[PDB]
Amino acid sequence: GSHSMRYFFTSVSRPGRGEPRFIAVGYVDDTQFVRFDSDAASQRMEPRAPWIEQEGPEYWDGETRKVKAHSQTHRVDLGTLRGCYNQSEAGSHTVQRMYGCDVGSDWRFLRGYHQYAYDGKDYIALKEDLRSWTAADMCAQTTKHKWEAAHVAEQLRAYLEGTCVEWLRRYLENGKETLQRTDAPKTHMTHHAVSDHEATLRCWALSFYPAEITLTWQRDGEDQTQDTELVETRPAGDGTFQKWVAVVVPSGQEQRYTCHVQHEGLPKPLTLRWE
Amino acid sequence: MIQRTPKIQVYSRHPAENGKSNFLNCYVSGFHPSDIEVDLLKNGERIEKVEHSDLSFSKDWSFYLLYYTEFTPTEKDEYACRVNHVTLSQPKIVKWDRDM
Ligand SMILES: [Cl-]
Ligand SMILES: [Cl-]
Ligand SMILES: [Cl-]
Ligand code: NA
Ligand code: NA
Ligand code: NA
Ligand code: NA
Ligand code: NA
Ligand code: NA
Ligand code: NA
Ligand code: NA
Repeated sequence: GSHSMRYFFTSVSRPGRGEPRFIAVGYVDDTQFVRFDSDAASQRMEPRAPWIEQEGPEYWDGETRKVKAHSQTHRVDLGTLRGCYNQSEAGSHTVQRMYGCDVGSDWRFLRGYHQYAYDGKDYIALKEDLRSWTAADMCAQTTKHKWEAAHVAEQLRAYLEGTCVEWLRRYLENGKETLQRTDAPKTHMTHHAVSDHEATLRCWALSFYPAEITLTWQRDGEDQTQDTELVETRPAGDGTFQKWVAVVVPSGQEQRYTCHVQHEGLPKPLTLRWE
Repeated sequence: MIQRTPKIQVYSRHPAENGKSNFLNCYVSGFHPSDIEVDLLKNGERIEKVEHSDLSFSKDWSFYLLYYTEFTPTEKDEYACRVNHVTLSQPKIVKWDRDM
Protein backbone atom coordinates (compact mmCIF):
# COMPACT_ATOMS: atom_id res chain seq x y z
CA GLY A 1 0.00 0.00 0.00
CA SER A 2 2.08 2.87 1.40
CA HIS A 3 5.84 3.46 0.82
CA SER A 4 8.71 5.71 1.68
CA MET A 5 11.96 7.07 0.24
CA ARG A 6 14.75 8.14 2.57
CA TYR A 7 18.26 9.52 2.23
CA PHE A 8 20.63 9.33 5.19
CA PHE A 9 23.80 11.37 5.36
CA THR A 10 26.56 10.94 7.91
CA SER A 11 29.54 13.29 8.22
CA VAL A 12 32.32 12.70 10.68
CA SER A 13 35.18 15.07 11.44
CA ARG A 14 38.67 13.72 11.88
CA PRO A 15 40.62 16.94 12.57
CA GLY A 16 44.28 17.17 11.39
CA ARG A 17 43.73 13.72 9.81
CA GLY A 18 42.25 15.30 6.63
CA GLU A 19 38.70 16.11 5.68
CA PRO A 20 35.54 14.54 7.16
CA ARG A 21 34.21 11.11 6.25
CA PHE A 22 30.90 11.54 4.39
CA ILE A 23 28.59 8.56 3.72
CA ALA A 24 25.22 8.92 2.01
CA VAL A 25 22.75 6.06 1.50
CA GLY A 26 19.28 5.94 -0.15
CA TYR A 27 16.39 3.57 0.67
CA VAL A 28 13.01 2.72 -0.67
CA ASP A 29 11.11 1.20 2.27
CA ASP A 30 13.58 -1.36 3.71
CA THR A 31 15.62 -1.69 0.48
CA GLN A 32 18.88 0.27 -0.02
CA PHE A 33 19.49 1.37 -3.59
CA VAL A 34 22.42 3.92 -3.64
CA ARG A 35 25.56 4.83 -1.76
CA PHE A 36 28.29 7.47 -1.76
CA ASP A 37 31.45 7.16 0.38
CA SER A 38 33.82 10.19 0.25
CA ASP A 39 36.84 7.92 1.08
CA ALA A 40 36.06 5.49 -1.83
CA ALA A 41 38.08 5.54 -5.11
CA SER A 42 35.19 6.03 -7.59
CA GLN A 43 34.00 9.39 -6.15
CA ARG A 44 30.63 8.45 -7.70
CA MET A 45 27.18 7.76 -6.40
CA GLU A 46 26.89 4.04 -6.92
CA PRO A 47 24.00 1.61 -7.45
CA ARG A 48 23.24 -0.87 -4.70
CA ALA A 49 19.98 -2.30 -6.04
CA PRO A 50 19.49 -4.10 -9.36
CA TRP A 51 16.45 -1.94 -10.38
CA ILE A 52 18.44 1.39 -10.13
CA GLU A 53 21.14 0.20 -12.63
CA GLN A 54 18.88 1.10 -15.63
CA GLU A 55 19.08 4.88 -14.80
CA GLY A 56 21.07 6.74 -17.48
CA PRO A 57 24.25 8.88 -17.17
CA GLU A 58 22.37 12.17 -16.43
CA TYR A 59 20.97 10.49 -13.28
CA TRP A 60 24.38 9.28 -12.08
CA ASP A 61 26.15 12.53 -12.97
CA GLY A 62 23.35 14.50 -11.32
CA GLU A 63 23.25 12.48 -8.11
CA THR A 64 27.03 12.55 -7.78
CA ARG A 65 27.04 16.41 -8.11
CA LYS A 66 24.18 16.74 -5.61
CA VAL A 67 25.69 14.40 -2.95
CA LYS A 68 29.21 15.95 -3.25
CA ALA A 69 27.49 19.35 -2.79
CA HIS A 70 25.83 17.91 0.37
CA SER A 71 29.16 16.65 1.62
CA GLN A 72 30.53 20.21 1.19
CA THR A 73 27.72 21.88 3.14
CA HIS A 74 28.12 19.31 6.05
CA ARG A 75 31.92 19.96 5.93
CA VAL A 76 31.13 23.69 6.55
CA ASP A 77 28.47 22.87 9.24
CA LEU A 78 30.96 20.76 11.22
CA GLY A 79 33.04 23.99 11.66
CA THR A 80 30.00 26.12 12.45
CA LEU A 81 28.69 23.71 15.04
CA ARG A 82 32.04 23.29 16.79
CA GLY A 83 32.06 27.10 16.94
CA CYS A 84 28.58 27.39 18.34
CA TYR A 85 29.05 24.67 21.06
CA ASN A 86 32.54 25.95 21.94
CA GLN A 87 34.22 22.58 21.26
CA SER A 88 37.93 21.91 20.74
CA GLU A 89 39.40 21.73 17.26
CA ALA A 90 40.97 18.31 17.64
CA GLY A 91 37.93 16.13 18.54
CA SER A 92 35.62 14.09 16.24
CA HIS A 93 31.97 15.17 15.97
CA THR A 94 29.12 13.88 13.87
CA VAL A 95 26.44 15.44 11.77
CA GLN A 96 23.55 13.41 10.40
CA ARG A 97 20.80 14.41 7.96
CA MET A 98 17.78 12.41 6.90
CA TYR A 99 15.07 13.41 4.49
CA GLY A 100 12.40 11.80 2.44
CA CYS A 101 8.75 11.39 1.65
CA ASP A 102 5.95 8.97 2.34
CA VAL A 103 3.21 8.12 -0.15
CA GLY A 104 -0.12 6.53 0.63
CA SER A 105 -1.82 3.45 -0.81
CA ASP A 106 -2.66 5.29 -4.09
CA TRP A 107 1.00 6.56 -4.21
CA ARG A 108 0.02 10.22 -3.51
CA PHE A 109 2.18 12.47 -1.23
CA LEU A 110 1.40 11.74 2.45
CA ARG A 111 4.28 13.29 4.45
CA GLY A 112 7.73 14.83 4.16
CA TYR A 113 10.71 14.81 6.53
CA HIS A 114 13.88 16.87 6.71
CA GLN A 115 16.01 16.70 9.83
CA TYR A 116 19.40 17.09 11.38
CA ALA A 117 21.23 15.73 14.37
CA TYR A 118 24.60 16.80 15.87
CA ASP A 119 26.55 14.28 17.98
CA GLY A 120 23.53 11.90 17.99
CA LYS A 121 20.99 14.45 19.31
CA ASP A 122 18.17 16.11 17.43
CA TYR A 123 19.38 19.52 16.19
CA ILE A 124 16.79 21.01 13.80
CA ALA A 125 13.93 19.38 11.94
CA LEU A 126 11.21 20.47 9.60
CA LYS A 127 7.77 20.32 11.15
CA GLU A 128 5.08 18.10 9.64
CA ASP A 129 3.57 21.13 7.83
CA LEU A 130 6.92 21.64 5.95
CA ARG A 131 6.71 25.43 6.71
CA SER A 132 8.14 25.64 10.28
CA TRP A 133 11.14 24.27 12.26
CA THR A 134 11.65 22.40 15.56
CA ALA A 135 14.91 23.48 17.25
CA ALA A 136 15.53 22.52 20.89
CA ASP A 137 18.79 24.02 21.95
CA MET A 138 20.18 27.56 21.55
CA CYS A 139 22.61 26.84 18.70
CA ALA A 140 19.77 25.35 16.63
CA GLN A 141 17.52 28.26 17.50
CA THR A 142 20.19 30.43 15.89
CA THR A 143 20.15 28.16 12.81
CA LYS A 144 16.35 28.47 12.75
CA HIS A 145 16.42 32.30 12.63
CA LYS A 146 18.78 32.12 9.71
CA TRP A 147 16.81 29.50 7.81
CA GLU A 148 13.49 31.33 8.44
CA ALA A 149 15.06 34.55 7.10
CA ALA A 150 16.39 32.78 3.96
CA HIS A 151 13.06 30.91 3.35
CA VAL A 152 14.79 27.51 3.45
CA ALA A 153 11.62 25.42 4.06
CA GLU A 154 9.68 26.39 0.91
CA GLN A 155 12.61 25.09 -1.24
CA LEU A 156 12.69 21.79 0.77
CA ARG A 157 8.83 21.52 0.67
CA ALA A 158 8.95 21.81 -3.17
CA TYR A 159 11.36 18.85 -3.37
CA LEU A 160 9.47 16.81 -0.76
CA GLU A 161 5.95 17.26 -2.29
CA GLY A 162 7.10 16.94 -5.93
CA THR A 163 10.50 15.61 -7.00
CA CYS A 164 10.80 13.18 -4.03
CA VAL A 165 7.41 11.57 -4.72
CA GLU A 166 7.96 11.42 -8.55
CA TRP A 167 11.20 9.51 -8.05
CA LEU A 168 9.58 7.17 -5.47
CA ARG A 169 6.71 6.26 -7.90
CA ARG A 170 9.29 5.63 -10.64
CA TYR A 171 11.37 3.39 -8.34
CA LEU A 172 8.24 1.54 -7.16
CA GLU A 173 7.39 0.51 -10.73
CA ASN A 174 10.94 -0.18 -12.00
CA GLY A 175 11.73 -2.15 -8.81
CA LYS A 176 8.30 -3.86 -8.66
CA GLU A 177 9.97 -7.35 -8.25
CA THR A 178 11.72 -6.25 -5.07
CA LEU A 179 9.74 -3.36 -3.66
CA GLN A 180 6.11 -4.44 -4.37
CA ARG A 181 6.37 -7.79 -2.57
CA THR A 182 5.51 -9.08 0.83
CA ASP A 183 7.31 -12.12 2.22
CA ALA A 184 5.37 -13.67 5.15
CA PRO A 185 7.63 -14.79 8.07
CA LYS A 186 8.42 -18.48 8.51
CA THR A 187 7.60 -18.90 12.25
CA HIS A 188 8.33 -21.46 14.97
CA MET A 189 9.25 -21.73 18.67
CA THR A 190 12.30 -23.37 20.29
CA HIS A 191 12.66 -24.75 23.76
CA HIS A 192 15.97 -25.10 25.66
CA ALA A 193 16.36 -26.42 29.18
CA VAL A 194 18.75 -23.98 30.86
CA SER A 195 18.49 -25.98 34.11
CA ASP A 196 16.22 -28.55 35.81
CA HIS A 197 13.81 -25.87 36.97
CA GLU A 198 13.51 -23.36 34.05
CA ALA A 199 13.46 -23.17 30.24
CA THR A 200 14.01 -20.50 27.55
CA LEU A 201 11.15 -20.30 25.08
CA ARG A 202 12.10 -18.41 21.90
CA CYS A 203 9.67 -17.34 19.19
CA TRP A 204 11.21 -17.04 15.72
CA ALA A 205 10.16 -15.14 12.55
CA LEU A 206 12.36 -15.70 9.51
CA SER A 207 12.62 -14.76 5.85
CA PHE A 208 10.11 -11.80 6.06
CA TYR A 209 9.76 -8.45 4.13
CA PRO A 210 9.03 -5.68 4.87
CA ALA A 211 10.89 -5.34 8.22
CA GLU A 212 7.85 -4.18 10.20
CA ILE A 213 6.74 -7.07 12.54
CA THR A 214 5.37 -7.62 16.05
CA LEU A 215 6.27 -10.65 18.25
CA THR A 216 4.65 -10.93 21.67
CA TRP A 217 4.38 -13.57 24.39
CA GLN A 218 1.25 -14.24 26.50
CA ARG A 219 0.88 -16.41 29.65
CA ASP A 220 -2.70 -17.63 30.11
CA GLY A 221 -3.54 -14.83 27.67
CA GLU A 222 -1.86 -12.04 29.67
CA ASP A 223 0.78 -9.90 27.90
CA GLN A 224 4.31 -10.74 29.12
CA THR A 225 6.11 -7.54 27.90
CA GLN A 226 8.32 -7.02 30.98
CA ASP A 227 9.63 -10.58 30.99
CA THR A 228 10.20 -10.69 27.14
CA GLU A 229 13.64 -10.43 25.58
CA LEU A 230 13.11 -8.82 22.21
CA VAL A 231 16.07 -8.56 19.76
CA GLU A 232 16.34 -5.88 17.00
CA THR A 233 14.89 -6.97 13.65
CA ARG A 234 17.97 -7.92 11.63
CA PRO A 235 18.89 -8.32 7.90
CA ALA A 236 19.34 -11.99 6.72
CA GLY A 237 21.43 -10.48 3.93
CA ASP A 238 19.16 -11.66 0.99
CA GLY A 239 16.65 -8.78 1.30
CA THR A 240 14.59 -10.44 4.05
CA PHE A 241 14.58 -9.96 7.79
CA GLN A 242 14.77 -12.01 10.98
CA LYS A 243 13.56 -11.41 14.58
CA TRP A 244 13.02 -13.39 17.77
CA VAL A 245 11.51 -12.84 21.27
CA ALA A 246 12.33 -15.05 24.24
CA VAL A 247 10.89 -15.66 27.72
CA VAL A 248 12.44 -17.69 30.53
CA VAL A 249 9.80 -19.86 32.20
CA PRO A 250 9.48 -22.56 34.92
CA SER A 251 9.85 -26.10 33.60
CA GLY A 252 6.36 -27.53 33.06
CA GLN A 253 4.48 -24.26 32.42
CA GLU A 254 5.28 -24.17 28.59
CA GLN A 255 1.63 -24.78 27.62
CA ARG A 256 0.62 -21.51 29.42
CA TYR A 257 2.88 -19.57 26.99
CA THR A 258 1.81 -18.51 23.49
CA CYS A 259 3.63 -16.52 20.83
CA HIS A 260 1.80 -14.01 18.68
CA VAL A 261 3.13 -12.79 15.39
CA GLN A 262 1.79 -9.88 13.28
CA HIS A 263 3.04 -9.16 9.76
CA GLU A 264 1.67 -7.58 6.48
CA GLY A 265 2.21 -10.97 4.65
CA LEU A 266 0.10 -12.98 7.20
CA PRO A 267 -3.65 -13.31 6.32
CA LYS A 268 -4.56 -13.29 10.05
CA PRO A 269 -2.44 -12.79 13.23
CA LEU A 270 -0.60 -16.03 14.09
CA THR A 271 -0.64 -17.79 17.50
CA LEU A 272 1.97 -20.49 18.19
CA ARG A 273 1.48 -22.92 21.00
CA TRP A 274 3.13 -25.60 23.04
CA GLU A 275 0.52 -28.37 22.76
CA MET B 1 29.05 13.46 24.14
CA ILE B 2 26.05 11.08 23.72
CA GLN B 3 27.15 7.53 23.41
CA ARG B 4 25.18 4.40 22.59
CA THR B 5 26.43 0.81 23.07
CA PRO B 6 26.25 -1.68 20.14
CA LYS B 7 23.68 -4.43 20.18
CA ILE B 8 25.44 -7.41 18.64
CA GLN B 9 23.84 -10.40 16.97
CA VAL B 10 25.66 -13.32 15.36
CA TYR B 11 23.63 -15.61 13.09
CA SER B 12 23.43 -17.56 9.84
CA ARG B 13 21.41 -16.32 6.86
CA HIS B 14 19.78 -19.74 6.49
CA PRO B 15 19.25 -22.63 8.95
CA ALA B 16 22.66 -24.15 9.42
CA GLU B 17 23.28 -27.69 8.18
CA ASN B 18 26.84 -28.99 8.54
CA GLY B 19 28.79 -29.12 5.23
CA LYS B 20 26.27 -26.96 3.32
CA SER B 21 27.36 -23.44 2.28
CA ASN B 22 25.76 -20.55 4.14
CA PHE B 23 26.41 -16.91 5.10
CA LEU B 24 27.56 -15.84 8.57
CA ASN B 25 26.36 -12.45 9.73
CA CYS B 26 27.27 -10.11 12.55
CA TYR B 27 24.73 -7.35 12.87
CA VAL B 28 25.64 -4.40 15.02
CA SER B 29 22.89 -1.82 15.69
CA GLY B 30 22.09 1.01 18.17
CA PHE B 31 25.57 2.54 18.43
CA HIS B 32 26.83 6.08 18.56
CA PRO B 33 29.37 7.36 17.56
CA SER B 34 29.92 5.45 14.27
CA ASP B 35 33.65 4.50 14.66
CA ILE B 36 33.47 0.70 15.32
CA GLU B 37 35.63 -2.36 14.95
CA VAL B 38 33.92 -5.61 13.90
CA ASP B 39 35.59 -8.91 13.06
CA LEU B 40 34.26 -12.33 12.43
CA LEU B 41 36.21 -15.10 14.17
CA LYS B 42 36.69 -18.77 13.31
CA ASN B 43 38.05 -20.77 16.32
CA GLY B 44 39.03 -17.47 18.03
CA GLU B 45 40.95 -16.29 14.87
CA ARG B 46 40.13 -13.30 12.63
CA ILE B 47 38.45 -14.19 9.31
CA GLU B 48 40.07 -12.18 6.50
CA LYS B 49 37.60 -11.76 3.59
CA VAL B 50 34.62 -10.16 5.44
CA GLU B 51 32.32 -7.61 3.72
CA HIS B 52 30.09 -4.98 5.32
CA SER B 53 27.10 -2.85 4.50
CA ASP B 54 27.09 0.90 3.93
CA LEU B 55 26.76 2.95 7.20
CA SER B 56 23.17 3.89 7.89
CA PHE B 57 21.13 4.87 10.96
CA SER B 58 17.73 4.38 12.64
CA LYS B 59 15.11 6.98 13.63
CA ASP B 60 16.82 7.52 17.04
CA TRP B 61 20.02 8.41 15.03
CA SER B 62 21.86 5.31 16.17
CA PHE B 63 23.93 3.54 13.59
CA TYR B 64 23.80 -0.03 12.19
CA LEU B 65 26.13 -2.19 10.10
CA LEU B 66 26.01 -5.74 8.85
CA TYR B 67 29.25 -7.67 8.53
CA TYR B 68 29.02 -10.93 6.53
CA THR B 69 30.91 -13.72 4.76
CA GLU B 70 30.21 -17.03 3.04
CA PHE B 71 30.84 -19.99 5.29
CA THR B 72 30.27 -23.74 5.42
CA PRO B 73 29.13 -24.64 8.96
CA THR B 74 30.72 -27.84 10.33
CA GLU B 75 30.40 -29.77 13.59
CA LYS B 76 33.83 -28.82 15.00
CA ASP B 77 34.31 -25.18 13.91
CA GLU B 78 33.37 -22.32 16.29
CA TYR B 79 32.36 -18.86 14.98
CA ALA B 80 32.09 -15.56 16.79
CA CYS B 81 31.93 -11.78 16.25
CA ARG B 82 34.28 -9.43 18.05
CA VAL B 83 33.36 -5.80 18.46
CA ASN B 84 35.11 -2.77 19.93
CA HIS B 85 33.61 0.62 20.40
CA VAL B 86 34.26 3.61 22.66
CA THR B 87 31.32 2.35 24.87
CA LEU B 88 33.05 -1.03 25.61
CA SER B 89 35.78 -1.21 28.28
CA GLN B 90 37.08 -4.37 26.53
CA PRO B 91 36.22 -5.97 23.14
CA LYS B 92 32.95 -7.89 23.31
CA ILE B 93 32.87 -11.34 21.78
CA VAL B 94 29.55 -12.96 20.96
CA LYS B 95 29.63 -16.69 19.94
CA TRP B 96 27.48 -18.09 17.09
CA ASP B 97 24.92 -20.44 18.63
CA ARG B 98 23.10 -22.43 15.94
CA ASP B 99 20.75 -24.21 18.38
CA MET B 100 18.90 -21.04 19.58
CL1 LIG C 1 21.81 13.31 -2.82
CL1 LIG D 1 23.05 2.30 24.69
CL1 LIG E 1 15.93 -21.77 15.63
NA1 NA F 1 20.05 8.61 -5.78
NA1 NA G 1 24.81 24.76 10.84
NA1 NA H 1 24.94 13.30 14.98
NA1 NA I 1 7.68 -8.27 -6.06
NA1 NA J 1 -3.15 -18.82 14.55
NA1 NA K 1 -3.91 -17.69 12.89
NA1 NA L 1 24.79 9.31 26.36
NA1 NA M 1 23.71 -11.59 20.89
